[PDB]
Amino acid sequence: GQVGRQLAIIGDDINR
Amino acid sequence: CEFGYIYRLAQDYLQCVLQIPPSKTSRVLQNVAFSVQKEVEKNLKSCLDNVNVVSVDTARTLFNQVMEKEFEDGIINWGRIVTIFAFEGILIKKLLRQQIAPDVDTYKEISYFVAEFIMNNTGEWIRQNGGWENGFVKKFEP
Repeated sequence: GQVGRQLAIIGDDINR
Repeated sequence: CEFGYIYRLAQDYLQCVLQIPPSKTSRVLQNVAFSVQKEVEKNLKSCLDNVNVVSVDTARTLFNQVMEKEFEDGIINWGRIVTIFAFEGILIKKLLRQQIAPDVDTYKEISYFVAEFIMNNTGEWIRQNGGWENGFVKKFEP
């Protein structure tokens, strides 16, 4: 999913 | 005031990135979004190199495709909204170097489509989760 999914992963990461 | 406020945030963030001369919310965001930008830049490094943001059209297209893939799972949280600003920072940097016709007034168009995406796709969740002052800032402030 290229960049999109990576940003989601990092986003959920710093959200927690 | 919804769109304008986000527009103001997207615009403050890119002026910060482009190092050119903000509210508490914006200061809090710039700090967390920039931290995420640095992390995205090194990890997605090799992948971003093979894309040339030579115009605002390309920047807008790339932003919308990337944002669509990121939010297609229906999940929205503050962490993810912060990555939106990080990505806009990555785009402005690539645009500054690769834009064929250097129009030092296209950065306002970028803030526009960033606000547009956020407003139309996360505006309701943002409101229900406390807006910027009672949602974002409470969660990310020192």
